[PDB]
Amino acid sequence: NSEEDKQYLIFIKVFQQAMKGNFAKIYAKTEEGKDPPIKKKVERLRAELNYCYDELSFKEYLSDFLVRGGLNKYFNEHQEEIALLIKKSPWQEIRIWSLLAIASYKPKD
Amino acid sequence: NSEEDKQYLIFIKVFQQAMKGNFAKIYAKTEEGKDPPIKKKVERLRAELNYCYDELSFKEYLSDFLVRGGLNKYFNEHQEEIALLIKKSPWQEIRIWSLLAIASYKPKD
Amino acid sequence: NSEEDKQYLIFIKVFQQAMKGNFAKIYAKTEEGKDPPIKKKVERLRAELNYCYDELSFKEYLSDFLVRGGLNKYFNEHQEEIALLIKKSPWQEIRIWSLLAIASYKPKD
Amino acid sequence: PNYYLYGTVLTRYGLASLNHDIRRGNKTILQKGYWNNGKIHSFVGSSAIRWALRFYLQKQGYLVNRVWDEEEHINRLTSEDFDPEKFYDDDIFGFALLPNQRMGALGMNMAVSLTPYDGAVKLGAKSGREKDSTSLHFTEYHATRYQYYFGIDATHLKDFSRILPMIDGIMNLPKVGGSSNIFNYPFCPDSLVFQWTNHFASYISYCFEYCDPKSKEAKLSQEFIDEVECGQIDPSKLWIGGTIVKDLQQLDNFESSPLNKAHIYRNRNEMIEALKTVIKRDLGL
Amino acid sequence: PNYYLYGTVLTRYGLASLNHDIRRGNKTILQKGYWNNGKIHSFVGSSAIRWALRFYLQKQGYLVNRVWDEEEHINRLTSEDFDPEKFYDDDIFGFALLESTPNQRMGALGMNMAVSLTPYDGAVKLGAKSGREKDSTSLHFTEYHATRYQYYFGIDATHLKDFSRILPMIDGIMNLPKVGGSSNIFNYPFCPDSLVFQWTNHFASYISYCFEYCDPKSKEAKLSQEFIDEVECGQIDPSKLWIGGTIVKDLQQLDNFESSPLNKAHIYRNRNEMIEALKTVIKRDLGL
Amino acid sequence: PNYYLYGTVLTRYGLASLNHDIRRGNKTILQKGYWNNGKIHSFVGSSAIRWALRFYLQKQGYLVNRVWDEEEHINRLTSEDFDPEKFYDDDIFGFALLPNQRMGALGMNMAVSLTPYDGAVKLGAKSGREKDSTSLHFTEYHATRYQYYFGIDATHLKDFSRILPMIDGIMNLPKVGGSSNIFNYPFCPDSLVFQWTNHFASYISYCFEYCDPKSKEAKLSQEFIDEVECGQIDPSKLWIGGTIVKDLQQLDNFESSPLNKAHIYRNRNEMIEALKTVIKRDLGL
Repeated sequence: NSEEDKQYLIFIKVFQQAMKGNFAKIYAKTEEGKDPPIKKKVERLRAELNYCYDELSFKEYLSDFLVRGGLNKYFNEHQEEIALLIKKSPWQEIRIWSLLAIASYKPKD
Repeated sequence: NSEEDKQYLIFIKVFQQAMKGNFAKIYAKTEEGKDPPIKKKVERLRAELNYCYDELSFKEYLSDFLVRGGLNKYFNEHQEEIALLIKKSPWQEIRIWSLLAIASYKPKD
Repeated sequence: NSEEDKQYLIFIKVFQQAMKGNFAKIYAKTEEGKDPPIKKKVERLRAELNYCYDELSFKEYLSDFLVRGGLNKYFNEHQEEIALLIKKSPWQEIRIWSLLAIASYKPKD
Repeated sequence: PNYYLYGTVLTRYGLASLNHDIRRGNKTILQKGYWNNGKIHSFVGSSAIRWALRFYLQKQGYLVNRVWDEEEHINRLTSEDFDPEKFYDDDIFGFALLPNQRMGALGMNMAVSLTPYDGAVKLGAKSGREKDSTSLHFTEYHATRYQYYFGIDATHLKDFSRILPMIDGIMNLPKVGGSSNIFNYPFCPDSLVFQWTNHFASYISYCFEYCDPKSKEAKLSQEFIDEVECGQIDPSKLWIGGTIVKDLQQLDNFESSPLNKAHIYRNRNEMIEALKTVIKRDLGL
Repeated sequence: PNYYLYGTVLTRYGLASLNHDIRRGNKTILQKGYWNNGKIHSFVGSSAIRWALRFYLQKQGYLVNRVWDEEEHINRLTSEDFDPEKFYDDDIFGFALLESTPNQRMGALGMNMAVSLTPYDGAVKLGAKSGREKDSTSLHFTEYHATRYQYYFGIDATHLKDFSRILPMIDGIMNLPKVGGSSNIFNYPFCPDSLVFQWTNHFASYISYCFEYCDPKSKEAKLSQEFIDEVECGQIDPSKLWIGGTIVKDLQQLDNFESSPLNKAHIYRNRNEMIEALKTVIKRDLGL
Repeated sequence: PNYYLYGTVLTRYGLASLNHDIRRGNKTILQKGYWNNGKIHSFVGSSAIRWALRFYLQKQGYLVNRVWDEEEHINRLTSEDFDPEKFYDDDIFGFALLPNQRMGALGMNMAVSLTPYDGAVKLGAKSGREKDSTSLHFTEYHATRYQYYFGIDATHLKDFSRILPMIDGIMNLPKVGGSSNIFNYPFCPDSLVFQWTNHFASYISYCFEYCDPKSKEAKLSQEFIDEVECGQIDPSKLWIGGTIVKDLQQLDNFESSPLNKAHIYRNRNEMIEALKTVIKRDLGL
């Protein structure tokens, strides 16, 4: 319930879909007998997320990550809501939401 | 409400329309039974957006992008304020908005 | 058990699994010596949790720690409930629950 | 006649790490709490400023019961029986035996940071190799201006002339207790609002406020300005000095505002001299 | 009397990756935080400058309790009991022997963190271990910053056990060795290029950070208008003000400079002449 | 006595694509960033220059630990345990294993383009047909002269005589960067400003500047000339040579200027010989 909570939950879904897309891209990148990353790419994503000073940089990285994720439906249905949520709100809060999505993305894969 | 977000939203919409026109132009470019890439087009757009190095770069780039977008109705009703928003505001913020528009573009087609 | 009690227990289990992951990471990084310290890790975690002074800093640290934990199967099974509980509840109560989870932790034999 | 000197001073901008709270594990916790807008603001205890004033008195004659050794880092009492009639320290800051106990001629409030504290953590390591438990540590700092409010009861002084050294020390405050080695923060004021009145009603407490999160412009106020306009805080009893004068004089309709006829000096020393002349005239010094 | 030497020194323009933060991932980040106008500036810790001063004191002879090995990267103490009377470093920087003459000393030098004059926007440098083989320690990133640095210090000269030790400290501030950082790939000389020193006998300074930028992405540096207003209004006695460096040219190019009270300060374009005059005044005042 | 060799090196004019940013997509992004007067300048990393110096040391037969294969394009270590006494590269550039560490006697800063980077992208198609990933491509190039600043702590060398090969390598620097097949950019100096002094203070870092934002002409910055004329930078310790010598000598009042007393040689080889003679005299070689 509550509009803010629904927006937060479906933004978590958006971020989880984006990480699914990025992880699929990494899976496609690797070849041969080398073991494709699963956990260390998550650690890389964590390191890149914490590497974020001020706002401009974090929003740039978040937008780049979302685009690199590729196709996603939760952002498809909700354009205005997530656009306003990302444009507004402190960047630290959005980083907290992104980390919370990271910690709970894995049930998908 | 607080019409800055109105300008942000119709900027997103005009960006989505312009990119759709560009994907249509690329569809016109390709020929014969090769499948016209769609995800690769988005990847190419993201890479070109990240190629810029402030001010002149990405400003003439995004102006040319909107121009090649074709007949954009919302742009026609929103020439002046979109141009003013382009001239003002930091360029990295414009890049963030463009990347968000890319991430939220799909459900048109 | 009420739904609030269920979510509280799931959060305790989530935090315990995150501590399991962090301590396993420390064990792997500090295999040298007679044995990597365990009490020192708990003291470090307690000091870092008590360092937090406001909601934003504490929730940032909590999300960072939870992601550093790893898979966190209890968070896999409960995206929305645990995410809403973390976002909504006052940070002092979440710190109390986290410290209770720390106290009620069993290192793997 | 009872005379009181209330004042709120504003320090210069710089990185301050002076009132570490308790230390939490690896971190020296800068003392902070909620303030104004529900944001976390760093604090400097008033006891630190009182210690700085005590040190100022000790360093320049001014017989004091408590003597800071500055070498053994201990306090020595010249006379175990406190005598406010002879020592500046006992007269002004009071005492308590646990007698007479005084009451204290100077009352001070905790210094409040003009800006919220975001994270401001600084890393610290000890050279290289043979690393031990003390090798890694963190220190909290803060890049803002500090603001505190004080009030001195001139009549309560055993010797009335002792108020002048307090003004001089407040304007020439020594190192206020803190990490001076790593974060050297001068506590001398760059903006002052002094009120030399004869009743126990002050409306200048914590007048300075700018918020504007991370900045240093430090506008005076809107509530204090409105208080001046409304009719109370008569400008004849108001003394404003410092860098705030430049912003005050650039305001619109300033020449017609009642704030104009207040004792406003850009130079702090000139305003201090005029205020001390007024105080000496009023107290019969 | 109680004489204090305050000063704000501005470094030279150059790529600087001097002080870093927690290792994080593959990217070494600078020590940065909000400084002015809500913009993020890069910082250099004052402990780095204190270490550089200690190294200068060690290199130019002198007696220092802490001796940097410079070969094993280890610190050795000549005497386990700190003696500020004999050793320069103990007298100047103090000591604190907590493990369990006084065991603690406050030192005569008080420094503040060096703040980049220019906001830190981007400036991440790609680094590769090269070769054809790749591994975990192959692709790394290092943050740099093309800016001038500016720090504030204050000396309680009377607190020194030997009053003559202030002169080597000024010499070290002038000829400062490398400040801890990646000098292999980012060699940043920390020698001053503009000085604002004040040799007064009262605690107030008002010269904490007198340098401010223009055109925030440029190397040009000017004296802050607040400092100039402080000088002109009557505060900051010009006879106690020592200004030297490349800021001298900009100061002299100002209009109405001759009529300004700033003209009465000790202004030397050559830093060596200004330092010599200041040291002459210091020796006269301290009875050296 | 602690002797240090500071120097700023200006390269020749040409089309350069030496250091690239992260490579993905169509464009090979030139390593660029902000510089003086707030314009984008192309950069060349100091690690590449250090690699070129080490490669020069290898090609001249000097004993080094790391050896470039030139066939497998990998780095081979002759000895797993670094020994600065025996190997030139370990002595000069240091090492880190993770004594297992050494700071190295050479400290070098990143190379900065004299001229701002405006445009000049190159077309990278590969023959005809089969338009695969090796098809239409873009490469960024810059037509400018790069400038870098280095500093050598001569006393830090295990063998004092090793400074001379370092100077020779700086003179005859091998291939720097990667795009040598299509952008052959010699990195040998054409203008030099060296300082052989016994002070940690250096005032010659990035002393060159352009006269026209789009021209190949180079000129010593007015700040450097003012520094020499004021009294700083002892001319007896200053070594200036290269094509900047002609421009320096065409300056008015050059004879009366203190810059005339500096060691100014139009021929770079003569400057290097004289400086090496001075260095050998001072270091007792």
